Amino acid sequence: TGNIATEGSTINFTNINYYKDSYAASASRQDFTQDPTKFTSPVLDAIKEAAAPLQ
Amino acid sequence: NAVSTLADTTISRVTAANTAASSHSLGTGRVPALQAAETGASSNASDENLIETRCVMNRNGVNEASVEHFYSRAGLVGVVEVKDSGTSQDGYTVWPIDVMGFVQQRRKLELSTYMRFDAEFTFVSNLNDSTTPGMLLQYMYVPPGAPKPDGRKSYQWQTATNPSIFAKLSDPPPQVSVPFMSPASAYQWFYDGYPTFGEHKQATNLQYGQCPNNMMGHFAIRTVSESTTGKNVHVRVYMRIKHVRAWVPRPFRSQAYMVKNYPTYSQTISNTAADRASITTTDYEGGVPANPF
Amino acid sequence: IWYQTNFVVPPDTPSEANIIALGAAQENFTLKLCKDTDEIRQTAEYQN
Amino acid sequence: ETILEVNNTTGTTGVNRLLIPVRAQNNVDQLCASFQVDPGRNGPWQSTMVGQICRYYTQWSGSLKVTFMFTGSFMATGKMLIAYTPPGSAQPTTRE
Amino acid sequence: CGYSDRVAQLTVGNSTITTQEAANIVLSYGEWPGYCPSTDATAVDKPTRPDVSVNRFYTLSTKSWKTESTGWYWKFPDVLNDTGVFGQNAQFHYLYRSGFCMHVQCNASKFHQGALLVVVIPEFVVAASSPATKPNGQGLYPDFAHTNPGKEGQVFRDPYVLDAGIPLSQALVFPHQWINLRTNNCATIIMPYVNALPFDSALNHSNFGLAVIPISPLKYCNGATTEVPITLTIAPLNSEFSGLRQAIKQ
Amino acid sequence: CGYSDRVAQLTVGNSTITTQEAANIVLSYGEWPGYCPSTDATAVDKPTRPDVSVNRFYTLSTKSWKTESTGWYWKFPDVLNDTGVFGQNAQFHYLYRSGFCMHVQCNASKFHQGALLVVVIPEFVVAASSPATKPNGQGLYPDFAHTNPGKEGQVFRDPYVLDAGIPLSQALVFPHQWINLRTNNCATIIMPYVNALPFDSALNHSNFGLAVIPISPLKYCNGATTEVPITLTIAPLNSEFSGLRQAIKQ
Amino acid sequence: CGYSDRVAQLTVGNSTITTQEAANIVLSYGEWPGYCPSTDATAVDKPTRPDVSVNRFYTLSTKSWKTESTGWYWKFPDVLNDTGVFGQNAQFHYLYRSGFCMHVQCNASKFHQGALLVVVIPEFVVAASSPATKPNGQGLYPDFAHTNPGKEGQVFRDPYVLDAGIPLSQALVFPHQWINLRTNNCATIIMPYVNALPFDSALNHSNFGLAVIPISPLKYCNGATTEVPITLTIAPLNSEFSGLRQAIKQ
Ligand SMILES: CCCCCCCCCCCCCCCCCC(=O)O
Ligand SMILES: CCCCCCCCCCCCCC(=O)O
Repeated sequence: TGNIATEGSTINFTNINYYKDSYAASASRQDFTQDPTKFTSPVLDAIKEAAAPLQ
Repeated sequence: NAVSTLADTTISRVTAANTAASSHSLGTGRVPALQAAETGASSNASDENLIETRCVMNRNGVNEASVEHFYSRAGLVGVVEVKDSGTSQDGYTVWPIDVMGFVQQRRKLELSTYMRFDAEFTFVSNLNDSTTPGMLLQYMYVPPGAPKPDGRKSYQWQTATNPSIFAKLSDPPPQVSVPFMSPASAYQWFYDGYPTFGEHKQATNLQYGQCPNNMMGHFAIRTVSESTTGKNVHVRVYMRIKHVRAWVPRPFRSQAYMVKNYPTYSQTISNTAADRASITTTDYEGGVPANPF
Repeated sequence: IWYQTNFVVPPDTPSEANIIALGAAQENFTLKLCKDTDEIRQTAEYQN
Repeated sequence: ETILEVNNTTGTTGVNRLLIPVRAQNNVDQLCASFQVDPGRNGPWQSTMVGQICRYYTQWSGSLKVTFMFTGSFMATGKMLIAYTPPGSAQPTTRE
Repeated sequence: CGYSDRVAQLTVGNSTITTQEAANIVLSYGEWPGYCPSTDATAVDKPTRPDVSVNRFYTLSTKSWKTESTGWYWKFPDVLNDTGVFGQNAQFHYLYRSGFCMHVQCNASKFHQGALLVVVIPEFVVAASSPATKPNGQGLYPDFAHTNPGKEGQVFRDPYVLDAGIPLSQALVFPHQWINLRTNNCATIIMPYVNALPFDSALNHSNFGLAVIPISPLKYCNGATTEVPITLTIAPLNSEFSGLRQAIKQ
Repeated sequence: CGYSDRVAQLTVGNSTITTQEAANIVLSYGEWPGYCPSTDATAVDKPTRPDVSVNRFYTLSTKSWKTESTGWYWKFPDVLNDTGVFGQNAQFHYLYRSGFCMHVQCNASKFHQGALLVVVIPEFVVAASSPATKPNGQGLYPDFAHTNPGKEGQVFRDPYVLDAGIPLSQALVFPHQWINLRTNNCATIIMPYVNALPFDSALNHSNFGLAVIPISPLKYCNGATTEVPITLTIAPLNSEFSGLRQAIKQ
Repeated sequence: CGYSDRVAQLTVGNSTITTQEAANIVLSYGEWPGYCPSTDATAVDKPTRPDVSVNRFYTLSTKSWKTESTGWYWKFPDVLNDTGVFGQNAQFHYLYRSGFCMHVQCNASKFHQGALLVVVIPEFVVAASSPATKPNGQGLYPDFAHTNPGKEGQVFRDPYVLDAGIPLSQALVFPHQWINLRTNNCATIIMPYVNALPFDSALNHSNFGLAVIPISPLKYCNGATTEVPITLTIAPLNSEFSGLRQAIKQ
C-alpha cells in the first residue's frame, strides 16, 4: 500500500536523522489528519441531515 | 526492533470517502436537501440522499492535500545581489530575511494566519552569464541585534558565534536546516496592531502591522576577497518549510500585492472571477442534440 | 436555474430578490499533483 | 461553502457580482442563470476556496456541492428547477 | 433534538439577550473560551479575573442600514477598550486575554428583504488602496482611524476585497453567520482567544475584526419603515488581565 | 408521530422534489407500485426494467392559472410517451406497465386565494358534448387532440361534468388532493398500476387521467403578481417494458 | 469432449443465431464480459442496465465480397450508436460500457474458395496515407467518415497495413478468427470491455474496430452464384449506461 503503482514493497532505509538536532530531520509526513468539522459545522446544536434545520 | 521501524516508513495510501448504494425515498418529514446557510454551517447533505447512487469503493488517495505536502516545496524567497563593480564595489550585501517578497511563496503562506515550521534554505549562486567559477563566498546568518558588517573585510566576518557557510560558486548549492526561531509560539503573517505604545498620529503609519516576532535578522553575503573582484554575484535564496503546523485558514489573496510587508491593493479592483457576456452564457459547444424535444 | 413556477409576491412587497450560490466539495473530494497557481502574477523574478 | 461569483458579467461590479437576480416573470420557463461546474475554469468557481485550492493541483475528483440561499422577503414564494447536465450536451435551451 | 431551536436566551453576567429568530449559535473552531492553562502561561504575575464585572453583554454601536450601505467593521478588544470595567481593567493592565460572544441584532418586517454576512476575521489587517496614478500614494498605509475605529466602528470603502485585498466570497472560511431578514434577525458568534501569544496588550493588538457586510442589498416597498438599525452587542468571556500599572489609554 | 409533516423531500432516480408545504402524500388505494408478479404475468418475453433511466421526475407542463381558468387534464402514460428514455422504451416496446408519483406544484403569496382539486381518474374516457339542436352532432366523438392531449395537456370545456358526464363533486371518490393556497402549495399522488390486464400498450391505452380543476377561483388584490403557474411533474415507478420491435410513435 | 462441435447456437435477448459450421467461439483474452465491479467504478450515479432491450443480436451491415474486394471495418460501439434501444440509451447517457459478441456470417458452396480474416482491434486508430509528393498532404488526418463509418462500415484502401501502418500479418495478435469457405462459414468473437477507463462516452470514443479482410481472394468457376454476401451481427453484453441527460447524436 504505497504510490509505486504496481506489486512491490522492497526495503525502506529512509527518514534517517544524521544530526543531534531533531529539526534537521526530513519533512514529518508519515501522519495524515482530516478533521473538517471545526470549520464546516461549528454550531452548538448539531443538525441531523434528515431534519429541517430551523424549527 | 528499529528494523520494523524502517519497514513502516513509506507514505501509506489513505483513501477518500466511499459512496454507498441508495434507492428512492418517497416520504414526508425527511428533507436532506433543505439546509440553512444562515446558521453558518456548510450543507451536511451527501450524494446518497439527493440522487440514487451505486456502491463505489473509492481508492483515490488524499495524502497530498496536507499542509506538510502543500508547503514542503522550496520556493524563491530572496535574490541578494553581491555588487562588486562600477559604482557598487562593496563586494558584500546584508539582505533582510523576509519570505513575503515573491508572490508564489507569499500567497501560499498567507493561506494561514499562524504557522510554526522549521525551514531548509538553499543558496543557488552564479554570475551574470550564469557561470559558476571557483569563487569563494561567505553566507553569514546575523540574528536580530548581532552587529551587521559595514565592509568587505570587517571584524563582523570572524563569526565566533554567528553561523556562517563558506562555499565556492563551483560547488553544488549550500543548504542548511533552520529551526522555528520566534519569541511567539508560532509565526504570524497578519499582525493587526502596532509593535509599540504611542498614539500613531504620523502622516505615514509605517509601524502598523509590523510584528518583530517574525523579523528573523539578516544574511550577510560577501566574496572572501582583498579588493574589488569587478564581478556581481546573484544569490537566489530558496526556502523549503518543513515540520509544518498551520492555524486559522484565510482567503487566498485576489488583488496583486504592491509592497512587501503591508496588504495594500491598487484602487483598480481586479474581479476574483473573469467576466463573461451574460449570466446565462457558458463557453461549451457540446454535441448536436438528437431532438431539437 | 429555471423557474419551476413563477416568483409570486403580495402587494407592497419587492418583486425582485437575489439568490446567493455557495460552492463547496463533498467528503469523497480528492486532489492530486501539486502545481503553482495561475491566479496571481508579479511583473518579473525581481519585484516586491 | 464560499460564495460563487455567478453574476460575473461585463456590467456588474463589487458585491453585486455575488447575487443571482430573480423576479416575477410574465413568461414561464425562462432561464434565470447558468454556470459550468469545473472548479479550474475561469468563471464563477474562481471566487470559492475550493476553486482556488483546485488551481494549486492538476487533477481533482469527487462530488461538488452548490447551496442556494434565497434572500427575498418572507412573503415571497416560488419554485426553482436547478438542473445539472453531464458533459456531453450544450447548455439546455428549454426547461424540458 | 437534531434541529436548532428558533428561540434562544443568552445570559452572561448581569445582562440577558433574548432572540426569537436565532439561526443557531456559531462556536468558532469548535472550541469554548477558557482561562489560560498553567502549561501555556508564560507570565508569572497572578492574573486578575474580574468575572461578572467584565464578562457581560455591552451594546456599543447601532448603525442605520441603507440600500447603498457598503458595510461596517470593529476591532476587538479595541471596540470595548474604553467602555465599562473591562475598559478600565484593559487600560490598567499590560497583558490581556478573553474570548467573546458576538450578537448582531437586525430586525425588519416580513416585507423587507436583504442579507448581512456577519464574520469574525482573526488578525484583520486593514489595507490601504493606493490610486493607480502614483505607485506610493500617501494612502498606502491606513491611518489610525481605519485600523482602530473604536466604539463607533468604520464604514468599508471596498467591501468586495474586505478592505484587505482578500475576496469577500471566501470570507466564509472565517467563523461567520448570515442575517437573512427572511429567516432570522440575529447572528451569534462565540469566539475563543485566538493568538500566537497566551496574553497580549488589549490596546496595541486587536485579536479579531467584527465585519457586518450587506451582500444582498436592503430593499422594501414605499410605506415600510426606512430606518432599519444593525446593533453590535459583545460579551467578553473568561477575561484575564495581568501586569498592573498606571492606566494608559491607547 | 400521528401528524403529517409540512416539509417533505421526494427523490426518484437522479431527480429530487423538495416542498415545504406538503399536505401529506396520497398512496392510491393504499397500494405501492410494484413489478408484475410471476402469477399475474401472462407474457413469456423477459421484461426490461430500465430503473433510474425511466424512473425519475419529469417536469412536463406549466400552465398559467387565471380567475376564469376552467381546468386542465393529461393522460398517463400519453403525457410522457414522447419524453426522455421512458418515451423511447414506450415506443420500442408493445406491452407496458408502471405506477407513477404525481406532484402538482402551485405556489402563491399569503394574499392570493383559491383551491385546485388535483385528481387521478383511472380510465378517464373524455366525452364529447353534442349541441341540443342536432341529436348526432359531428362533436359526438371527441377528436384525437381531446382524448390524447400529450405533454401540453387539454383545457376542460365543462369541468362541472369533468368532460365525461359524471359530477365533479363526486370526483373525490378517485385518489385526489387539494391545493389550498391558504395551507399548501403541492399535491402528491403515488398511483400503482391499475388495469384489468397486467401489461398494456403505452401508446394505444391510457391507464389514468391527471385532472387539475380550480374549484374556488384564484382571486387577489391589485398589486400582487398576476402570473401564478401550475406545474405537473410525474415520476414513473417500477416501469417494465416488453415485446421489443421497431419504434412506433403513437 | 476435447474437440469443438461444428454446430452451435448463440441466444442473447430475443435473438438467436444458429450456425452449422462454427469453428469454435473466441473469448478475447480469456475473459467474459461483466458489469463494472464496485472497486473499479469511479462514477457515483446508479448505472442503468437495460438487459434484454440492449443486449441482443443486431444484424447491421451486409457486404458483397468480390474477387478484388480489399476489406471492410466498423467501429464499436459507433456501428450501433444509432440503432435500436442501445442507440437511444447511448445518446441519452454520457458514460458507457459493454463487451460484445461479434458474428460474421459468410456462406458459399463447396465449389467457391477464399479466406476472410475477421479481427477485433482495440483502439483501431485509422491512419491517413499522405502522397509522397507533399510531406503534409491534406489527407494526413483521416476525415470523420473514415474514423467513424457507422452502420455501413468503410472499405480498406491499404488492407496490407490495416490502414494504420501496422502489418496485417501480425494482426493475428488481436482476437481473430478465419472464415475458410473450405471449413467454416461464421466467425464469433466474444470481447469483454477493454479500456483504461471503467466507463467511456459511446459517441466520442470507439473501444474496438471490427475488421473483415479477404486474405485469400474469392475465386469460383463460371456457373456459380457471383453474389456472396458477408453479414456483421453484433450483440452488446452486460451493457451499463450512466449520466442521463438530453439525447445527443454524435
Ligand atoms: C547562513 C544562512 C543560514 C540560514 C538562516 C535562516 C534564518 C531564517 C529565519 C526563519 C525564516 C522564517 C521567518 C520569516 C518571517 C519574515 C516575514 C515578514 O515578517 O516579512
Ligand atoms: C538496511 C536494512 C533495512 C531494513 C528495513 C526493513 C525491511 C523489512 C522487509 C519488508 C519490507 C517493508 C514493507 C513490508 O513490511 O512489507
